Amino acid sequence: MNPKRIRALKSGKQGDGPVVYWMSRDQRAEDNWALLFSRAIAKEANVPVVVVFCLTDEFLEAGIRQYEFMLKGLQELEVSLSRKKIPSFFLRGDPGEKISRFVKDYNAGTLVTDFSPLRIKNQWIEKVISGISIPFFEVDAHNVVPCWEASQKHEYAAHTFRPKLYALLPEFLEEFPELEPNSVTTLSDVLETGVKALLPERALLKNKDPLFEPWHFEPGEKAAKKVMESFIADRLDSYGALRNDPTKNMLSNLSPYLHFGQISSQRVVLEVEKAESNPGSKKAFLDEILIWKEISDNFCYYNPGYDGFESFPSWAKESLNAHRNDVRSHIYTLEEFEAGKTHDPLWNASQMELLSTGKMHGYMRMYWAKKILEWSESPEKALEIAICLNDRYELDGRDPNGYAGIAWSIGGVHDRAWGEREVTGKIRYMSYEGCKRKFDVKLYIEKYSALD
DNA sequence: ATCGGCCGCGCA
DNA sequence: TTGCGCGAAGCCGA
Ligand SMILES: Cc1cc2c(cc1C)N(C[C@H](O)[C@H](O)[C@H](O)COP(=O)(O)OP(=O)(O)OC[C@H]1O[C@@H](n3cnc4c(N)ncnc43)[C@H](O)[C@@H]1O)c1[nH]c(=O)[nH]c(=O)c1N2
Repeated sequence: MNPKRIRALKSGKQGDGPVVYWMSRDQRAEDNWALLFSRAIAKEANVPVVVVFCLTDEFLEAGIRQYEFMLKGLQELEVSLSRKKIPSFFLRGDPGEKISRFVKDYNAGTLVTDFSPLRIKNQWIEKVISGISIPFFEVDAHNVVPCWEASQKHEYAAHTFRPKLYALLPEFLEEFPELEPNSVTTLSDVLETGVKALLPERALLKNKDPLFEPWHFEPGEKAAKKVMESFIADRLDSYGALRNDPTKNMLSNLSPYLHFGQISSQRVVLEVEKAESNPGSKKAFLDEILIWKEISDNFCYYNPGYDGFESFPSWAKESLNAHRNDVRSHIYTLEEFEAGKTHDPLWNASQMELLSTGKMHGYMRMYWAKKILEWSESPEKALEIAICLNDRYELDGRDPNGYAGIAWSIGGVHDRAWGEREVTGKIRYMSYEGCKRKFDVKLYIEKYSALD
């Protein structure tokens, strides 16, 4: 392995027990530097390796959609892990408390976890550390270049980062060694329970039939690769030319998978790098899964207040501040955005996409978020509403990409200043009639007339 | 260090 | 739609 992928959280004396992978971000058996390094740590100690996963009360914040998607992936995983002689454990409760006392009851010798920049994982690590005595290691198994090596600071923009990332690629774009099995050694309750809790929340139509359409993305690792293979076969060729067209389905659709870690962007890059297509579409594509995915981890990592206004740049703040007192053309409540009840049938279209399919088109996520700012009573409330709805309804929600992209949208983060307007100040602008020139908006709107 | 280099709209 | 030069605007980094 490349040792720069490991960062020791806590130094201690190794016990003669198992090596415990605390799986959290990367829910896949294959192409997992964290599970691979736990195996290795467990090989040269003549100890087994085990995976432990903590199911927290964070599901009641979102929807059945994300909760099945994650719990069906887990159920596949369990078989995969088990076929490698790796037992996998499922703790119901609070990582800080639960993993600690688990490390206790099993006499773990070493503790490993994947990397994730979201505030709450630092809280749980920091509590975990304060209650164990064995080494605690962290591995970046989500980014091609570990987040702390691509950049030490907050990168102001894509092209300040892009050079630093691309110097390090020859060294970190490597092949994955295969998970060598162990030599020595209840999820269906958890599903049916958690579903009965979420059920009063489900998004129904005027009739009981649920809004959510689950047949657009199957969960799991096996699914995730048939999406990557199909992309490379079918859509990668035209990606750079038709990605901004919400009517052609040319996106890679891999983002529900990556969020849950059911597939490795490192594998995707390896596979794309070796595919033969339009160079500009590889170039377009690598830049999203390479520069924009990982600058998003950098954003949350180096700015703990990423889900708030303060993390904007001083020009964006100063600008939005001066237009706090402007007269909003319209003002809608959260409930009114949430139900696609604005004057903008194109905007209600996109929210209709988000509502029923669980994934809004990459281009329309920009428009949808800017109009939220334009038609709310304050930037803070606009952030508050874009965050809530992105996370409540998007299958890829609750993700660094999420905050890094609402922050681009509402706040200039990783962007520049444009001509000054009412309400929006100097934040980039998007218009109905700018979409008219780029794609058949009449056709998007027709797709989604599920407003009942 | 000094300066290039990151949507909307007219027009053909 | 389909591409281009132009516009408004701030700041990094070489
Ligand atoms: C308002 C708003 C809200 C969100 C987001 C953007 C905006 C403007 N994003 C980011 C982006 O819009 C999203 O990754 C794509 O819609 C994912 O669809 P595909 O995987 O099909 O992208 P596509 O195949 O075109 O891109 C490939 C990959 O590049 C990365 N990427 C693309 N666009 C990016 C962006 N703008 N920022 C960061 N990484 C990017 C992702 O890893 C994506 O899987 C996001 N993404 C996400 O997964 N979860 C979320 O909750 C949000 N939230």
